[PDB]
Amino acid sequence: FLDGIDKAQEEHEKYHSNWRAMASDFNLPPVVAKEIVASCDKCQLKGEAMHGQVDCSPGIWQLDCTHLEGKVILVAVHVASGYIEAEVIPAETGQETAYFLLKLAGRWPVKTVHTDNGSNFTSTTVKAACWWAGIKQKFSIPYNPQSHGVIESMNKELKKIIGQVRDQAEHLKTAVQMAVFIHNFKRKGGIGGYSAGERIVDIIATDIQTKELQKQITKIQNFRVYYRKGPAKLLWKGEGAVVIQDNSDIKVVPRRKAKII
Amino acid sequence: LDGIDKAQEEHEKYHSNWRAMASDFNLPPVVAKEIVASCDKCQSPGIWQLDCTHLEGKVILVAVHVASGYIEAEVIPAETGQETAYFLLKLAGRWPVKTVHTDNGSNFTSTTVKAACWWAGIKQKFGVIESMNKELKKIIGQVRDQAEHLKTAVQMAVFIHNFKRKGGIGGYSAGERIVDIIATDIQTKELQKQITKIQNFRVYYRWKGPAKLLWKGEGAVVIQDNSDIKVVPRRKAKIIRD
Amino acid sequence: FLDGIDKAQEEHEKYHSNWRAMASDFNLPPVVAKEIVASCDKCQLKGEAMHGQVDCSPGIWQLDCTHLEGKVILVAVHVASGYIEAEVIPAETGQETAYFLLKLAGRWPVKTVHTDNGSNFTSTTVKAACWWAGIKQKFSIPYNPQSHGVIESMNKELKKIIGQVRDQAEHLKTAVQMAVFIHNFKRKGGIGGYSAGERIVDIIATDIQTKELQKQITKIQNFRVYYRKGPAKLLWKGEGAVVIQDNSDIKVVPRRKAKII
Amino acid sequence: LDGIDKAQEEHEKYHSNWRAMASDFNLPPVVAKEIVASCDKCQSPGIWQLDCTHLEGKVILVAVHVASGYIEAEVIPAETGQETAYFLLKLAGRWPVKTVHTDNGSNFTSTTVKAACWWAGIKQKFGVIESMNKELKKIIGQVRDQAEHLKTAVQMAVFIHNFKRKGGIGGYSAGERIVDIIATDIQTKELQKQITKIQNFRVYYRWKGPAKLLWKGEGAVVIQDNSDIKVVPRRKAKIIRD
Amino acid sequence: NFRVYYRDSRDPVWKGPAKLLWKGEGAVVIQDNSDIKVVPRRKAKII
Amino acid sequence: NFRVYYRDSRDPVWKGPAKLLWKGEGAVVIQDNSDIKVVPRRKAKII
Amino acid sequence: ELQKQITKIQNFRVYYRDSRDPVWKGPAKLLWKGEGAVVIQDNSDIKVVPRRKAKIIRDYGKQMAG
Amino acid sequence: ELQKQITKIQNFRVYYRDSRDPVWKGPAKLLWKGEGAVVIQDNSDIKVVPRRKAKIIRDYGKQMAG
DNA sequence: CGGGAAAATCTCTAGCA
DNA sequence: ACTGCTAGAGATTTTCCCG
DNA sequence: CGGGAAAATCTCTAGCA
DNA sequence: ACTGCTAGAGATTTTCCCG
Ligand SMILES: C[C@@H]1CCO[C@H]2Cn3cc(C(=O)NCc4ccc(F)cc4F)c(=O)c(O)c3C(=O)N12
Ligand SMILES: C[C@@H]1CCO[C@H]2Cn3cc(C(=O)NCc4ccc(F)cc4F)c(=O)c(O)c3C(=O)N12
Ligand SMILES: [Mg+2]
Ligand SMILES: [Mg+2]
Ligand SMILES: [Mg+2]
Ligand SMILES: [Mg+2]
Ligand SMILES: [Zn+2]
Ligand SMILES: [Zn+2]
Repeated sequence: FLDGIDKAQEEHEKYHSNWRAMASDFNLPPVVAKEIVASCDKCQLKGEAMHGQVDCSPGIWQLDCTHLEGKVILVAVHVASGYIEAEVIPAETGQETAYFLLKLAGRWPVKTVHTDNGSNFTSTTVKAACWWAGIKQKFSIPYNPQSHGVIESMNKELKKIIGQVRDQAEHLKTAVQMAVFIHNFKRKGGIGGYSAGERIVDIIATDIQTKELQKQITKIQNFRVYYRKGPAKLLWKGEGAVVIQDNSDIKVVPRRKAKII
Repeated sequence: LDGIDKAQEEHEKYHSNWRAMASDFNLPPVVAKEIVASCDKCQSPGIWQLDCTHLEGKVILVAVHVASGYIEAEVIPAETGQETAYFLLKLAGRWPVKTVHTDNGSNFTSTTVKAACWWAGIKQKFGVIESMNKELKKIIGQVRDQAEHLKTAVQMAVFIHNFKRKGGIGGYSAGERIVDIIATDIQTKELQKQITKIQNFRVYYRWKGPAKLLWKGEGAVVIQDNSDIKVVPRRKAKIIRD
Repeated sequence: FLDGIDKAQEEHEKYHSNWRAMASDFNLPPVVAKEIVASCDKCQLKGEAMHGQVDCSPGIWQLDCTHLEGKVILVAVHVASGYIEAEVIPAETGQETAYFLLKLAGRWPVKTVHTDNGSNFTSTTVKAACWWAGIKQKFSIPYNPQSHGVIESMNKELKKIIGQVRDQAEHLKTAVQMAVFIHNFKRKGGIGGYSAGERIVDIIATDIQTKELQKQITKIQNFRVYYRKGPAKLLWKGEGAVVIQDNSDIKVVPRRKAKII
Repeated sequence: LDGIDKAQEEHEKYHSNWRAMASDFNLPPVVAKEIVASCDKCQSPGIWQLDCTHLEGKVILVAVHVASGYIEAEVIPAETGQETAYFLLKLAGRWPVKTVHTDNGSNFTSTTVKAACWWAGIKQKFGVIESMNKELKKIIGQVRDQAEHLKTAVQMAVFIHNFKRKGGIGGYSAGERIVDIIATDIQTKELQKQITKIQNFRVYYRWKGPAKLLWKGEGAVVIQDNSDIKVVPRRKAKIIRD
Repeated sequence: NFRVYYRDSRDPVWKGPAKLLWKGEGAVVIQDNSDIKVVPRRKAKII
Repeated sequence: NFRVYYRDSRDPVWKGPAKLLWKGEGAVVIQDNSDIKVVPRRKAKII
Repeated sequence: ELQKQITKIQNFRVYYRDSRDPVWKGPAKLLWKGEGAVVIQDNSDIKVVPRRKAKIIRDYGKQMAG
Repeated sequence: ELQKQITKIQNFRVYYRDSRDPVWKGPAKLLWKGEGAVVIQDNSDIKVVPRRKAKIIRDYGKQMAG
């Protein structure tokens, strides 16, 4: 193909013909033609067609601002549960946000907050508040809202509920509180058929309780395991398989070729 | 299924509530509830207390969840009905709130507070609150130097009280305690909904008289007839809605 | 449920609780609770999760404008083939568009044009031109670009190619012509592994040729069919099935219970 | 497969091209092409003509596709190289254009036109065009009253010429004709690409000498050995790339 | 009969109930206070 | 090694080739003329 | 005569979509062509398709290939 | 003693996702819980899941129901 | 074992701006 | 070294319930 | 009939603004 | 009475090719 290749590259300079047009018009194997494309900096224009997944741990909260009738609403969602929390604030500042965040930290276990890079969120007073409450801060990749898609979506749902009830209240601060009520207690769905309020209760209580139980289990159940290696620590056994933890690495091995000591 | 008699004996001996009879003897909670409800001898999550305290000439509204000791507090600018109403609606959106106990002050009796309670479905009923205002003030005094404004100090105190202080039997914080209590309440109302859902049926087994339904498992049908709980196969009985 | 219903409706007035929350909290059958929602005008907020499909007939062209370095590019695509046609125009007017459209009508069979409602497209001079060329005009539902998604997508692809070749030319009009070249002849894919240029040739030639052949077939093959009815006209037979056309309705019946006369 | 001998006889008798031998006797077009290329006795889509005409003091550039009679024409403001170049690049993007025949005027020989031809891969080579300018002028005269500006009249004439005028053998318009011709050219170059792709292999059958490959079907392998086309089963032969 | 609720013309506010006149694939014709509208089925709900 | 091409920060212009430093799920750390960037995998291409 | 024309008809490939499915259904045989509908055979299954939903080609590559 | 605690562990349901699939995988049994990983049993298939990808509940409705 | 109806699950969409 | 998501509408499959 | 490699097909995404 | 689409990246399944 030493002839077809030289021609295809020359034509690809002018035209940037994709790999099929070059395979067709120069009798080239697909891999060779595709190689011509892969080596053109001017033809690297499309990102891979996937989505990432956000952290759903019981301690992570996603925060954002949103805007309605010329007012700033600060919103937060426990990602695991869908449970929200919003207040109208006078201004999009680190002072309002640090105060909102201190309140939230005192009402629920807040381990990590994830936000976009709005200046209220990167301010120094929010840093000082998160430091004081023991909150780890995560900022998304700039201009990638998908990173905190949960809270962006919750902005959608909170504004829709506010629309449903705007007229029962006079001031937006009241409609906003009504809407948080409605979301957290009058809307069931998701994993347990729960309302978000019930679901966050279950998540946090389960977290506490499983922690306690597994603690007691590790206190009593104490063995060493050998498979294929070293003295791996036993985590779980049964049903013809043994789950071990060897050098901070959890692997599921069958009961065969595994002896518990 | 086979442990219903063991559970009946355990209840006759020790008067154990349904939770234990269903955790130990592996029974559907409706059945253990029926056993504990068939003996005559064997016979809070939503109640909050609100009060307005004063510090450094500013006004703090304080909500205590009585069962737990868990506080929601803040500085409000003025001791008015509008502000109490807004605080209450916030709390109701955040926690299941059924009853509020206040002290007949001007704000807690306002029309606006009563409107908020009617909207949120809260019942207004006009000792723990005094001692708890005291505790909160002690913590505010401990952390006052750590901020410039009283409102931030208040929120820090609330954080400290709810999560950084452990006492009582199991050395739990108020936040852990309230989460436990509310989870227990959710289990309780799931159970009551289950009881309500199935209390409308009537069963006929082997055909005998009409028996009350308790459970419709995958391999049996647990009923109750003449204050006796009998397990019959599904194919051998017929359940109808009355 | 006469009690639960009355309560659920009252609560749904305040809260607009969804059907699951009402089934849960009032012991209601799903259909009853859902009925409460379906009857609330304030809870009709979401459209059905589907997409329509555009007309792909060999005669339909989709037209649009687009904008690049402060200049107006008029674009057209034969929907069936993907084959495009673009010119920089001095202004977004019905005069430019009627002239562009007359040219396109004289180069290809243009039976129908589909556009958004930009004023250049609804102008009276474009109407007069389409009338003179025998072009039927279709306008999408206003502010629904999806209706002419093909041409909107082609705006995307034309601008990307222009970016790839902008520097080989000096004026945008030239880069635009280069980009139309590239799209129509140096990019293969789609149904026949074709370039759009080859594909439109095949579509239009096939259309002509199948028309001629089926015409001759209907001229020779002349029969009447009875099935189950009236004297239905035969279209195709074979493989134990007969395709008939009864009262402008084409139905495929098996060979059994069907006699050809 | 079985009709290769019938096709060979048909070609020896009538010298029929490969299209007929492959449409009538059901052969892969490579095989019919080999048959029509194995007999010594039996031995345009891209060419356009450009010219600049004049009407009412304005300038019209005219492209005729020679094989078809199909016109692309417009009013250009000035008879320059830049404008010719832009018209040519437009045509090249719209139709497969390989060769342009012009009349050595100032514009058709400009550097800018030559740059456009080099970019588009067109070959410049310096009777139909005169008669066709005439026809186009007649139609422009017929439709002049139907518009205000000459450019619109020109485009109407082009529409009329390409699609509203039918003549010749089958009474086709120029647009139908050009679409046919270009489709035929596409078939031809698909076939040439196929021939090129398979002309690099060598076959060994039953092992006999190296034979030239013609087709690799699903149930056979058609080869050519000693100017003879033999059909062998796939399992009985071995194809290698040389 | 059918009640139609719809969003139309860039207005993020759902309206209705409108009478359904015609249902295609992808769009509906509805009537809303003597005002016949054409709405994409993505942007309507028929009840 | 790997060449990374990417779009970042609201700029619709693809840049690169950058050196890949780290690949997670959903994002990459790349280096581009001594400038370490973090890019969503939706917005990058690794070669 | 007639059989040749019919076998020509059946040489054209049909790409089509069903009323709700956005994927284009792979190449099917053309049996009959109307002003509003093309009759196809797709995997031993004769179907009727509105014309606005069908792309009818020859597939020149496949044809020349055989 | 130990068996009661282990059977309590196995009463909690796990909702989880795999590294690339956006659908939440239906309720699985909890076998073991770590700081970084929960060990599950989903349809007779023991799997390890990063903690950031798992929602662990009790399903109070199901529990009370039995 | 068989249908019908009901419940559950799957598929897909806008808006978050 | 980090990352789309939610909830509703409607379609499709599983489940259950009296024979 | 069996793997490996190659081709084909399927899944999913941004941008059209 | 009208209506999302395209093309590229990467994963997954089908096909083919020498044993
Ligand atoms: C100046 C701060 C910091 C830097 O950037 C700006 C601009 N911005 C833009 C969007 C936005 O485009 N949402 C639409 C969206 C698109 C896709 C998706 F997956 C989720 C989505 F919400 C936001 O939501 C948002 O909060 C902000 C903001 O705060 N800022
Ligand atoms: C004044 C004229 C007439 C009336 O409306 C405006 C505004 N408009 C807006 C878009 C636009 O929003 N494209 C984004 C997009 C979104 C979804 C999808 F499926 C396809 C898409 F292209 C156009 O493309 C467009 O041509 C126009 C236009 O011409 N006008
Ligand atoms: Mg933001
Ligand atoms: Mg936001
Ligand atoms: Mg437009
Ligand atoms: Mg547009
Ligand atoms: Zn390139
Ligand atoms: Zn409602």
